[PDB]
Amino acid sequence: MKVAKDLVVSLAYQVRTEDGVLVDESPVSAPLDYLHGHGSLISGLETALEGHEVGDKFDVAVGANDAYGQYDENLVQRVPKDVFMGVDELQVGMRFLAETDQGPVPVEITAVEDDHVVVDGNHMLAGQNLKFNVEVVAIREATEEELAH
Amino acid sequence: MKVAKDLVVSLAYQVRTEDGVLVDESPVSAPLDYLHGHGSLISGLETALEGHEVGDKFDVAVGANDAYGQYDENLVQRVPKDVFMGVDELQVGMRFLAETDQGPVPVEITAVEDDHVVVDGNHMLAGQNLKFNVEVVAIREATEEELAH
Amino acid sequence: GVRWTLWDTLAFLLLLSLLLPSLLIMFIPSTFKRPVSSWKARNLRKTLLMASSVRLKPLNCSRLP
Amino acid sequence: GVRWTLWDTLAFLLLLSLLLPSLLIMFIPSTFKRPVSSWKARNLRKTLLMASSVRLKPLNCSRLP
Amino acid sequence: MLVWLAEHLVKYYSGFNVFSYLTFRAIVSLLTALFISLWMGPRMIAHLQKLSFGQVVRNDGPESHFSKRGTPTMGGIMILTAIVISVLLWAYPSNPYVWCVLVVLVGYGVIGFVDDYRKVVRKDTKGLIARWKYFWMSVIALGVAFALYLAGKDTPATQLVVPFFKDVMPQLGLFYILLAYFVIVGTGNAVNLTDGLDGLAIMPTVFVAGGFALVAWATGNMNFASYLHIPYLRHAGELVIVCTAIVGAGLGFLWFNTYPAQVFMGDVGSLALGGALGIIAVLLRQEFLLVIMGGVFVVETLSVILQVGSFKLRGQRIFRMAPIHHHYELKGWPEPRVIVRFWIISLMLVLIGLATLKVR
Amino acid sequence: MLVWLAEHLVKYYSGFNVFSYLTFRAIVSLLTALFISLWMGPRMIAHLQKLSFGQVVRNDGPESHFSKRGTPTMGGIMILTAIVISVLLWAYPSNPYVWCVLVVLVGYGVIGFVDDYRKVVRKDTKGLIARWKYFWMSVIALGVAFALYLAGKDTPATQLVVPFFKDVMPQLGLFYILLAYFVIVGTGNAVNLTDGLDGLAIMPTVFVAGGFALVAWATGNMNFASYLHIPYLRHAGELVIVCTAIVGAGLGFLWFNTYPAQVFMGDVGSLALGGALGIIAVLLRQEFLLVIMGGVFVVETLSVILQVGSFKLRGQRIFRMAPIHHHYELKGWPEPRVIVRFWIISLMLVLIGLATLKVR
Repeated sequence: MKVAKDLVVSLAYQVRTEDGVLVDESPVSAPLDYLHGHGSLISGLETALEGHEVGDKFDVAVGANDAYGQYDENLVQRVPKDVFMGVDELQVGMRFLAETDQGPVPVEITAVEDDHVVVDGNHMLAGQNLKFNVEVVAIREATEEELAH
Repeated sequence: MKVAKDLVVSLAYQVRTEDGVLVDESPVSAPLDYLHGHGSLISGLETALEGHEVGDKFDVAVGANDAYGQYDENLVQRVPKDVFMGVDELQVGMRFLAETDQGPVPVEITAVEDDHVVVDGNHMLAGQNLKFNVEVVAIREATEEELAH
Repeated sequence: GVRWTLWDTLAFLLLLSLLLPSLLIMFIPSTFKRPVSSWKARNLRKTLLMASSVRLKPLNCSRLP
Repeated sequence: GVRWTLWDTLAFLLLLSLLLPSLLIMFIPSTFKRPVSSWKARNLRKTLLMASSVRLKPLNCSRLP
Repeated sequence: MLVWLAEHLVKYYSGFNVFSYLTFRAIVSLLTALFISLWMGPRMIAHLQKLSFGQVVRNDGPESHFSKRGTPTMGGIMILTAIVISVLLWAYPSNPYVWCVLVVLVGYGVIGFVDDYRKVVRKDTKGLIARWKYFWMSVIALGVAFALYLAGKDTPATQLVVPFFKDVMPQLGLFYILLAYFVIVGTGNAVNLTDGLDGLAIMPTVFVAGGFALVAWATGNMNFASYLHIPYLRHAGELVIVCTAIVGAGLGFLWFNTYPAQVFMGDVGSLALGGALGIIAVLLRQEFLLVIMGGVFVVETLSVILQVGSFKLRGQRIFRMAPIHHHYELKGWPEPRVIVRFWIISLMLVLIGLATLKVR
Repeated sequence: MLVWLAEHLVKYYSGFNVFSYLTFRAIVSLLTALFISLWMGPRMIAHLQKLSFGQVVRNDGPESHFSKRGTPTMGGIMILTAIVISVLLWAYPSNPYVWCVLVVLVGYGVIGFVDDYRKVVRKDTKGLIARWKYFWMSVIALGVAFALYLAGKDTPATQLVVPFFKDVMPQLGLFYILLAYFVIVGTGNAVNLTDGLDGLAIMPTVFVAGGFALVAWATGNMNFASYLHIPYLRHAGELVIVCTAIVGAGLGFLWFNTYPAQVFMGDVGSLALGGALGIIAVLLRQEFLLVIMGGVFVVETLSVILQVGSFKLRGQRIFRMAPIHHHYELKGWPEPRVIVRFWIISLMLVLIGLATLKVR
């Protein structure tokens, strides 16, 4: 059995940046399930994983264009402190969730001011070059609830 | 010396409402200052103070329209609880400032609800006639900062 | 001459009375044209309507690749 | 039957070429029909401004005038 | 119906004669479309809100009023019903042209409804495969085009008009089917593509509808046809009523679809209006006139294809997105500003399109 | 002036003969007015900001991207001078009606200019003193009306039309002056009220100008005048040029005058356009058509009069505010929606008036 559209992929991956610093790793003992044919993940990983048999080990290079996209200066904006809650005092590095009409997007604080703060909404990997070492542990059909989500 | 435009008038006065209830008093030992010919003072009071000499004691009756605008049902209006800032829970009688294109505009709370609150902008004496017993303690030229403010 | 028939006078009077409101605005003091208190009410409306309850909530974690 | 003069086919091609974009959404990939990188950023920019539209602040003042 | 009923009732009462004249019929068609729209609204707004959000949500006083949240996306049903009712009431059933426009409009509205309904009742966007929409769009378009071709060939009814020149005019054979298909489907697509902003697409549709109404009035008379040197399609006379009804329905919808729109047009209304415009521009030998008058739609889709092709071939992006309206949205222009921008552009383009008929 | 130069250059090149045809002149005047307004806009707004406010400014959100702080209120110069230049270039200068319209427009524009200047630099609370403003308005209107009456004494130019009755058409004699006073000054002051909603005054103005262009085109021809049963004024042939120039100027100003306006029209533009519409309705025997077409203007003036009458007699309020559009604003309708709803109403009334004149 091979990867195909509307099939859940149990992924155990090791990803590294071009610099050579680890960001995350999914062990083979607990692969992270993901959908296919939707594009919600990194485009490079989604495209490379296409047509790969179960248990295959491969390495693929992922670029910024292939990633979610380039860095855009419009996603970093200063915004008052009144536009946060859930924190006794707005701290540096906290992450927030803009409930955009399109959908949920992240908003992370880069710096803190007296009555204001500096935040950035861009993804962590945006504008970065990455290398993915991946292994397809198992393959199964996506459920109706998973497809809806 | 008499009251004139661009001059600061230190005001010591005792004011009673239409019903005849004292609102408060301005002692002669600490008169309150106000510009002349700029509209900051009440229209009726500002007109009455025109040309009066220092220490003159007089009583002037100002109608509801002359003192302020008649009670407005448009000014009183609703607003959700979420909009507010700086107050954890709204009680009747609270005062807030809404910053607007036209300029600052005070408001006051008159009723509250579990997830709703009605906001009133009408002054306490907007719809009531006022009688002013005013004495001009002293007169002086307005400063540049006072004129700017 | 001068408009003769009752229809003529009725039509002229109707048109004048329909143009009448736009020319009696001449005698309205500016205070009654736009009361200051109601203008403050409209400013309050603009600010309050601009107010939106959407207010950033904290995030559990960022999205994964 | 078929067109004869050069200007006839020229005009028909000009008409078709102008309507070809209107019908090239036929074969446009879904991944590229609606961009993602900026679109997310765009709605996020609007939502960001909509969150910071206005704030209502308390007051502590005294009697008039 | 009313036209036939009035014709039968003339002898009972002579006042029914007034309903026969074209100008009055067009005027009451516009008024009836507007009345139907303003009568469905806001009652239709609450009924449809319960469907999409499961409850009729309110503005809750001075709460957020300029967001996509809280607004249904089934507004085009009002347009469909208004156009159908006005046409059936104030147009002669006998003419096949009105029936062609009506069937195209109803079919395209149905294809948009089968998409929007699954969009709402299902969380994920792939509820309806685009291929279904796409195929049935093509099928109805081809059927109508083939029927029109067979209705007349070697006759002015199948002669495309060059917009500026008049001597250059071909007689079309089977290629007429391809032209009609292209015009109808492209117009439907572009009107669907233009509904990204609530008030962006409806007003240009109204302007093109008015232009086509005037052209059909010119097209439906031998004297005017020979004055403007445009083919005299006798059945085209009743298309004035359909165009006026479209104008009225568009005005009535934009009464509710203005920023911040109480309801979005959705696929139904956009596709139906685009199909109506395409079939009108096919029945009237005015395809180039649709290109000129409806220049906003053509430019929007041209920008879309240009952006996607630029991404496909090179790394540079000519625009910030595929559509122009968003591109200017980030240039500094807010939504209602750009909506009026496109409205002014469409007014100028439709006036130029009406002018170009006289240079023939 | 270019048409005179077209008569001069036709002898050397037959191509220039195309500049004589009415349709080409109208369309080119519209396009030139739009293009000159577009050219001037970005420079005029920046220059006005320097006059009105600090030399360096830039839009920021939400305090100026979606709000209207720091926006100049003297942008009507654009409309005034665009109309003037387009008319004086593409309209016959030997026709006295064009001169009449231009002089009324210029007088009302200068009155608005001095009022706006008094408000923006001297910051006077009363601005231009009402007595001087109204005295100059009245002298201009009465002199123009007296000149027109002297020109049209015992001549169909002094007759009154009725929307639905043809046989009733009296000769007003001296009452022509009174009617001209009422329509010119009333519409000049009614367009003043309409300015307060970010382009609510540029339309109806544009649609009304288009309707007046059509009426003048019909009025200026013997055949069309006899068919529509209108008094025949030969000089109406150039009034259409001024109407298209007004359409062009209004659309050019709406280029920059949409929510959020880059510049408020102010009195310099509002008074100019109102006086132009009133004068056009005077030279054309179309006062009733102005009343019907300009329903927003008359409705706002009636609303202010009715609100002060309520304040006097009852003490209650019939509408929350004097301008009825502001009353809707208080109800909860946002400005981008009220403005477009009133645009819908204005267009509907324009079509209704055109049909009424069609039937009489």
